[PDB]
Amino acid sequence: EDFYLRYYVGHEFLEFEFRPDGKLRYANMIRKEAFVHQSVMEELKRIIIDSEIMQEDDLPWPPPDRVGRQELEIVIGDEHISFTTSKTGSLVDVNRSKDPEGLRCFYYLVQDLKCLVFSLIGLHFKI
Amino acid sequence: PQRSVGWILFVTSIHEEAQEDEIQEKFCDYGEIKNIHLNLDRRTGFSKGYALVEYETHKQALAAKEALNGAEIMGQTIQVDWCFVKG
Amino acid sequence: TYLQSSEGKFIPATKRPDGTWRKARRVKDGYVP
Ligand SMILES: [Ca+2]
Ligand SMILES: [Ca+2]
Ligand SMILES: [Ca+2]
Repeated sequence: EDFYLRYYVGHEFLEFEFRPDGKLRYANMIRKEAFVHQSVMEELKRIIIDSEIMQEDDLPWPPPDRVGRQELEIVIGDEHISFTTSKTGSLVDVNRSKDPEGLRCFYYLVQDLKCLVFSLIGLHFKI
Repeated sequence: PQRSVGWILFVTSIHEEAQEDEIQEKFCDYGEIKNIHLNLDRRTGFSKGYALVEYETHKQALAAKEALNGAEIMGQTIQVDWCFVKG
Repeated sequence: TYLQSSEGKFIPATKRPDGTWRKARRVKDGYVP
C-alpha cells in the first residue's frame, strides 16, 4: 500500500516529507534528515485515517494568499489528496471560510502532523 | 536502531486519558528519563496516542523496550519500539 | 458547537459539500482549548 506525505507552509517556510521507506525530510536555514521506525509510519497513517482528511475537498477553502500558502499532499494506497490554501494561523481564521468545518479538520490534522514532526526532529537533533 | 544527538523510543497504543505520569511511572524504573513527549490532541484534549521517551543511555532504552513492549497503561496494551533507524 | 450525550460532550457530525458525513468526536471531560 503506497504512502506519501508532504506538508508545506510559507522566502520563509516550513516543510517536511515522509517517503514510503520512512525517510523524514525537514526544512525550515535548517535542513534535517532521518529515517523513522515502521511504528512511527504506522502511527502517522493511523492519525491520517482517523482525521478523515482523505474524504475532504479543498475547493471551498481560501486559495494561496499574499501572507503565504499551505500545501498538503498525501497518498495512502490508491487514495490521494493535494490541497493548497492560504495560511491558517488560528481557528478564528478557519471559522471565517465558506466551509469552516472542513477547514477545521485540515487545521487540526496539520496541527497533529506538526506536533509529531517537531517532536521527532527536535528530540533527535536536540533542536 | 539509530541514536539521537540520547536514545529515543516510540510508544504507541497509549490510552486516550493517559497523562505524563502514566508514562513516568511505567518508564522511570529502567533508567533516567531525559524527555517525555506525550503529545496532546488539541481538538479533543485527549492524548493523541503516542509518546517519545528519551533515556540517557542505550542500555536503558533497550531494557525499557524489552520489558515494556506489551505492558499495560490504564488497562490498554502499549507497544514500545525504537523511534529511529539507519537508512 | 458541543452536543452533550449521556457519556460526555462531543463534536457533532457535519455534512461535507459532497453529501458525505464527517464523524462525531468525543471531547475529554472538562476540556476546552
Ligand atoms: Ca494519571
Ligand atoms: Ca499515576
Ligand atoms: Ca496484558
